[PDB]
Amino acid sequence: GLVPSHMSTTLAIVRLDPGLPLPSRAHDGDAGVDLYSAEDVELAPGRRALVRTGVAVAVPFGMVGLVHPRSGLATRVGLSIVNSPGTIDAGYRGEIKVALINLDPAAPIVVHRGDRIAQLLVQRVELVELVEVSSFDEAGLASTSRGDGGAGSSGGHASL
Amino acid sequence: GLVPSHMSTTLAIVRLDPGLPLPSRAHDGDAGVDLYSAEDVELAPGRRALVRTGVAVAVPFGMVGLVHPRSGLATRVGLSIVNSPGTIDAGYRGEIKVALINLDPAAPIVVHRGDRIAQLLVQRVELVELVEVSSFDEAGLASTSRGDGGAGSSGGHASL
Amino acid sequence: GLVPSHMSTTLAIVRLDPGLPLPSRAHDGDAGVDLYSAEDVELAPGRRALVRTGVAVAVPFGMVGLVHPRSGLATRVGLSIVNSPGTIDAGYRGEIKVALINLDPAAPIVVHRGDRIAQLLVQRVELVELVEVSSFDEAGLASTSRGDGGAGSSGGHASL
Ligand SMILES: O=c1ccn([C@H]2C[C@H](O)[C@@H](COP(=O)(O)NP(=O)(O)OP(=O)(O)O)O2)c(=O)[nH]1
Ligand SMILES: O=c1ccn([C@H]2C[C@H](O)[C@@H](COP(=O)(O)NP(=O)(O)OP(=O)(O)O)O2)c(=O)[nH]1
Ligand SMILES: O=c1ccn([C@H]2C[C@H](O)[C@@H](COP(=O)(O)NP(=O)(O)OP(=O)(O)O)O2)c(=O)[nH]1
Ligand SMILES: [Mg+2]
Ligand SMILES: [Mg+2]
Ligand SMILES: [Mg+2]
Repeated sequence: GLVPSHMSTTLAIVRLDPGLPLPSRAHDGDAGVDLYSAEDVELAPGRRALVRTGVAVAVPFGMVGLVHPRSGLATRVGLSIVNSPGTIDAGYRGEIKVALINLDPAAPIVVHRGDRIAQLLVQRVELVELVEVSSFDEAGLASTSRGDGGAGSSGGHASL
Repeated sequence: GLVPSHMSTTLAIVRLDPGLPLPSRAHDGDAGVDLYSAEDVELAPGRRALVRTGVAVAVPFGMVGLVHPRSGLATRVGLSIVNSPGTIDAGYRGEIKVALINLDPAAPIVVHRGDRIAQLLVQRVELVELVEVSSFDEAGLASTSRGDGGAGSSGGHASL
Repeated sequence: GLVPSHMSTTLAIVRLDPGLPLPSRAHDGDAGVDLYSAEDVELAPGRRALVRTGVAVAVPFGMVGLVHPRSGLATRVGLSIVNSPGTIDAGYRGEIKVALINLDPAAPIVVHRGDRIAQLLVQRVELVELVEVSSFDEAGLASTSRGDGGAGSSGGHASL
């Protein structure tokens, strides 16, 4: 019960499905807590599903919850998340749902209730105030090394 | 006009396409502002497109802009973003472009100019200074619970 | 050698493959350092591979490493990362591996050893303490504008 971690943050969670464990970090230091599937789902190759996790959270104002795929499933069976990283807003009070998708070309993926199918990170976010300018120069911003370079401008692959 | 939010950050934006609304948060607290498509795009199943948003921003030095898919489109029509999360560097002064892709196997996705097709988050990032070491032990780092465990090492699915 | 950047963070790195350059930022201010492939890989359409980068890092406790696709490859050849954003935990001391996938329907992607195939960001993360509540109301949280709205509730596309 002693906070060693004084400024570590408290995430209210409702287990909409009390049958599932509370999400937890696999190892100390891990960035996310793993989310369970509340249901059994089979995804044929290329199919997607919106899977309930059985939890609702209250991400603090000034923060964001981020739903990330797990790496093992991604490589072993081609499981991904369509909208990755899923963006859980501070005001959301609904059930977190995971948009799983099977990116394997031939093997279906079976998800069982109680499987760990994603991980939830919480991070700060900047709640930005847009300042519309006619040009960056007019806003007095110094030019930058990057400039308008994008889309592979730095090279690093034959196709770029 | 009164800043209630004293340390909230200001994002210079140029509407390269003045016909589109400024990106905005759907709800108070939302992590991102939605980006519009400046153009009409149809994506057949499996096709991708680099779609202009009509905006350029100046992400502050020490921050990153992150282009995330919207969840509704992801589930309803299989819209995703190839390079999600798109990484907008602080020095970039070009147009934000969104690499949309249709991950549905059969139904095309029609995007109209003025549709909200992604969301932009701004977060701090650590501008890391690499310190090359011959080993972590030699750097005097304590071993960790995780160690070299990865790629599903904690289990949580039959395939792992 | 003078720190202009006083509070900028130090990332221990082991070049497991000393033949590859240390990851670097393409431009000042860039959010990530580019990761190299340590190996030659060809991905037929729809195939994925777990590619070694030749590096191990020690992400600081209270932080996360994030493996993001590069935008140029994503658009030019449909390269993506299955588990994007890859989540490198602070305790991980193994090799960073990148789950590349070819989302192009017809053209294979050839990766050569020494190509820059992803970028690594480091960010703070909140190591959340879950507080289970029976309801948010019972936790005394004010209702929110968003409520349980999700999954396209704000509209912005014909399909929503
Ligand atoms: O979704 C995105 C991602 C990047 N961008 C722009 C801004 C970013 O600063 C720039 C480079 O992004 P990446 O580093 O992710 N791509 P890549 O490494 O291919 O390009 P470069 O070689 O220019 O760094 O491309 C977009 O417009 N949309
Ligand atoms: O892109 C990635 C993602 C993860 N990793 C390594 C470092 C990370 O700490 C570790 C576990 O990542 P995930 O938690 O995302 N995967 P999973 O939950 O399957 O593995 P584990 O059960 O070990 O947590 O795998 C990579 O090398 N590359
Ligand atoms: O992976 C996700 C992403 C979002 N969500 C919920 C919480 C988030 O606050 C809400 C809206 O997320 P998006 O803004 O990414 N989606 P979209 O813009 O389609 O919905 P809305 O129009 O409600 O903002 O949907 C999930 O349950 N899982
Ligand atoms: Mg894990
Ligand atoms: Mg939204
Ligand atoms: Mg780059």
